[PDB]
Amino acid sequence: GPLGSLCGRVFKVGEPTYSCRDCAVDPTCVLCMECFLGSIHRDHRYRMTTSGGGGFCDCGDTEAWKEGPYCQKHE
Ligand SMILES: [Zn+2]
Ligand SMILES: [Zn+2]
Ligand SMILES: [Zn+2]
Repeated sequence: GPLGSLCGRVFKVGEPTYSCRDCAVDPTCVLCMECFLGSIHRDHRYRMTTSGGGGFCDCGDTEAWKEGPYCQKHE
């Protein structure tokens, strides 16, 4: 997987991405669905944006999230 990423996911065409409006630096900070659903951000105000192809999951990037950087799979 991409060097420097804990999750490793690169988004498929049509695959949902999740940015937490309450915690993300900006809308480019995203989680894949499995990371999002196992994260504290599932209860926050969020944005589901479908990837057009490409981009990558930011799970475990402690600079991307004001709180809750690791989902349960990546704890
Ligand atoms: Zn992920
Ligand atoms: Zn994760
Ligand atoms: Zn959040």
